[PDB]
Amino acid sequence: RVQSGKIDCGDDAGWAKVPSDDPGRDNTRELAKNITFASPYCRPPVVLLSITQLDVEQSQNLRVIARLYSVSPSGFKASCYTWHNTKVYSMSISWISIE
Amino acid sequence: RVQSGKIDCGDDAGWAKVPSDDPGRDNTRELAKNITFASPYCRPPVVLLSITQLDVEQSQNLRVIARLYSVSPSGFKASCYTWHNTKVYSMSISWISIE
Amino acid sequence: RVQSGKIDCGDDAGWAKVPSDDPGRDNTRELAKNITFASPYCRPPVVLLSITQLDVEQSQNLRVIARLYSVSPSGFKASCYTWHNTKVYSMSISWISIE
Amino acid sequence: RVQSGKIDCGDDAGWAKVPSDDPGRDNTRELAKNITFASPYCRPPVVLLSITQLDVEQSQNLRVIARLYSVSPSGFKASCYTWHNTKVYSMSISWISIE
Amino acid sequence: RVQSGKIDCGDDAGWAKVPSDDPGRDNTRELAKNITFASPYCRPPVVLLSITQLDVEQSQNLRVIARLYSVSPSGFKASCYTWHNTKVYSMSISWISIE
Amino acid sequence: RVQSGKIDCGDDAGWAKVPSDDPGRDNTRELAKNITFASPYCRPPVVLLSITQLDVEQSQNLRVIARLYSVSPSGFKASCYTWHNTKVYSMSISWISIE
Ligand SMILES: CC(=O)N[C@@H]1[C@@H](O)[C@@H](O)[C@@H](CO)O[C@@H]1O
Ligand SMILES: CC(=O)N[C@@H]1[C@@H](O)[C@@H](O)[C@@H](CO)O[C@@H]1O
Ligand SMILES: CC(=O)N[C@@H]1[C@@H](O)[C@@H](O)[C@@H](CO)O[C@@H]1O
Ligand SMILES: CC(=O)N[C@@H]1[C@@H](O)[C@@H](O)[C@@H](CO)O[C@@H]1O
Ligand SMILES: CC(=O)N[C@@H]1[C@@H](O)[C@@H](O)[C@@H](CO)O[C@@H]1O
Ligand SMILES: CC(=O)N[C@@H]1[C@@H](O)[C@@H](O)[C@@H](CO)O[C@@H]1O
Ligand SMILES: *[C@@H]1O[C@H](CO)[C@@H](O)[C@H](O)[C@H]1NC(C)=O
Ligand SMILES: *[C@@H]1O[C@H](CO)[C@@H](O)[C@H](O)[C@H]1NC(C)=O
Ligand SMILES: *[C@@H]1O[C@H](CO)[C@@H](O)[C@H](O)[C@H]1NC(C)=O
Ligand SMILES: *[C@@H]1O[C@H](CO)[C@@H](O)[C@H](O)[C@H]1NC(C)=O
Ligand SMILES: *[C@@H]1O[C@H](CO)[C@@H](O)[C@H](O)[C@H]1NC(C)=O
Ligand SMILES: *[C@@H]1O[C@H](CO)[C@@H](O)[C@H](O)[C@H]1NC(C)=O
Ligand SMILES: [Zn+2]
Ligand SMILES: [Zn+2]
Ligand SMILES: [Zn+2]
Ligand SMILES: [Zn+2]
Ligand SMILES: [Zn+2]
Ligand SMILES: [Zn+2]
Repeated sequence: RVQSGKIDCGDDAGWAKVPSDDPGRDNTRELAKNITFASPYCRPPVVLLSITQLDVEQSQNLRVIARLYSVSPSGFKASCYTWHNTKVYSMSISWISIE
Repeated sequence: RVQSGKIDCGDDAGWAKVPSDDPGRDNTRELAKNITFASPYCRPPVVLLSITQLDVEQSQNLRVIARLYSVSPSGFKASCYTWHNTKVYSMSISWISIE
Repeated sequence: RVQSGKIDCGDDAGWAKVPSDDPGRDNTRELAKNITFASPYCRPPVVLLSITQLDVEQSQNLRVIARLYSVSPSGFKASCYTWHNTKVYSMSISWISIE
Repeated sequence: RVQSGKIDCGDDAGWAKVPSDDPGRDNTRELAKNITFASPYCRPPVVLLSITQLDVEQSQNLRVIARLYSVSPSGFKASCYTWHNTKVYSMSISWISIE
Repeated sequence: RVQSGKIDCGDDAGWAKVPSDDPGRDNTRELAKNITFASPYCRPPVVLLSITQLDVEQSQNLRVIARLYSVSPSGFKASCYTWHNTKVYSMSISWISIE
Repeated sequence: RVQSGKIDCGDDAGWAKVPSDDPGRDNTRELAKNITFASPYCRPPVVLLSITQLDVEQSQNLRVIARLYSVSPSGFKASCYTWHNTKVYSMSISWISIE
């Protein structure tokens, strides 16, 4: 069984600063969301993320990650992530889960 | 059952102007395609879109959406979508459908 | 049955020049990877690729393709691909395979 | 998708005489039932029948068939079947359908 | 997901007398077994029973039922059942469960 | 994936005597068939057998087994089996295989 949805991260003025896990990256920032499946699994499904909306400032490099932090039978944690001097005006992630 | 394919939207000189559904966005433009499954379903499958080709002008912001408008047992409507002064030289969407 | 993973292509200083399959594109370059499933299929699965990390130079156009070259019951060939004067500092592809 | 149920044919005093399709068999008799799935398929499912109740007269040979006549996406035709001088006091068929 | 196994009820000298649920039947007797799946489901699977071994006394009528009492995500209750003056020397039930 | 079919064992005058695997049973006889799937699996499917035709002599006890000897990705070995002084005029086994 298969479910899908979309996460809208919005403008990065709304994202949280987080510690960087890469010493070559600073000003690491993200919008993390815990998603609850509209039907829990008995064991974690496979999840794939896709970036289906981007609005990014041209005067600075494009730096984006769609992160999948963890997955459980009832949902998952994912984030829109950026760093350094990138400005993201909007980013959305589509996802699918397959049992 | 699982199907996949790719939609090539090409250069936005070929896209249609459409009414904007967001008053903060103007010059909204898209390449819409109705895809017919190579095997109809009995009820709509789950569809996920992925942007697997982008060629975008660096002097203006990157603004892209891969839209899924609707899905039926025999196919779906999807578009490459941009707005304002972005120039897209090519954009392609890969898709998968899962019954 | 469903498998997934991620391919990290890294900085394009590490990519290979390849012959261009499009006369309108030069300096065609890619990082190709042959992935071996953590469980072989009896006939090729359906595979979808998603670009889940991009770090690209703003002073030149964004030009990226996530290519799926071929798929077999035991794995597939995919690449991160760019051309002309684009500079990619990092690119990663997430994939899912469904029997 | 998987469905199941049971057909109770009861005492053969209630069965219909039918033409014999085997010249070595006479007094061919059956209880035929058309079953409608509690959820139609798009193409015929695979159906298996199992005889899960028998009450048969010991003074004559045991002669029973559980017949599957035909199967469609929305149901199937099955019968309890006997012949010659057998007496069946009750017979029930359990079935399963798998898409 | 699909599991199967077999229940051997043996000689009815080993079966339990049970109250009859049919006033037309007396001396109702059965061998009931609670089966635990070799892998629990999240919600009850569909189960089908099949009588795959019978050794029955010819001087009395053949009277047998393979009963499915109940089914849960982790197993099911089934019995070999007879009544009146039938003698069963052995009876075995094969089963399959499909999620 | 799901396949089914039927094995017709016919009159036991055609069955082979086999060594008995039970010292309490003599004159052990069977009709063994190796079935080849109309589509090989990559690993053995689950198989269930059902006795869907019986014609047995009333003057001797009913003694029948539907045996599943072994199963492989491309087929299985099954038999109609009887013993002692039982006479089987016809026996047929229906089967289903589920990947
Ligand atoms: C300190 C920091 O975040 N540095 C970043 C580096 O991580 C990389 O993204 C580069 C190319 O875009 O831009 C900056 O140098
Ligand atoms: C009117 C219009 O389309 N305005 C756009 C806005 O929607 C947003 O995309 C922004 C950042 O890229 O660029 C412009 O201001
Ligand atoms: C020769 C070559 O690669 N030319 C490229 C062309 O293929 C297209 O990518 C364009 C817009 O970004 O940029 C350059 O003109
Ligand atoms: C004419 C007729 O039905 N004949 C039947 C034959 O078909 C077979 O069932 C046999 C053994 O039970 O009993 C009778 O001879
Ligand atoms: C009281 C009782 O169990 N009566 C049984 C009846 O239920 C039915 O099985 C019949 C034919 O075999 O044999 C007997 O009459
Ligand atoms: C030696 C032999 O096969 N003996 C059989 C025994 O196995 C059992 O089937 C019994 C009741 O039907 O009938 C005979 O005694
Ligand atoms: C969100 O749920 C995930 C489980 O997938 C857990 O790892 C994470 O820490 C949770 N955080 C919050 C604040 O809900
Ligand atoms: C395309 O098909 C979709 C159904 O998925 C429908 O909603 C849409 O309006 C159709 N448009 C055209 C012109 O085919
Ligand atoms: C990688 O494996 C693929 C099969 O999917 C094959 O087409 C390709 O040429 C192989 N190349 C290398 C050097 O392994
Ligand atoms: C019952 O439905 C079946 C289709 O599976 C058809 O073949 C059969 O003749 C029907 N008969 C009656 C009277 O409904
Ligand atoms: C066996 O388990 C079933 C559940 O499927 C329950 O209904 C039944 O009463 C149990 N009985 C015993 C004694 O275990
Ligand atoms: C039939 O094939 C089975 C494999 O399922 C094997 O065990 C058996 O011995 C074979 N016998 C014959 C003579 O084909
Ligand atoms: Zn800097
Ligand atoms: Zn502007
Ligand atoms: Zn140039
Ligand atoms: Zn006769
Ligand atoms: Zn009596
Ligand atoms: Zn004897």
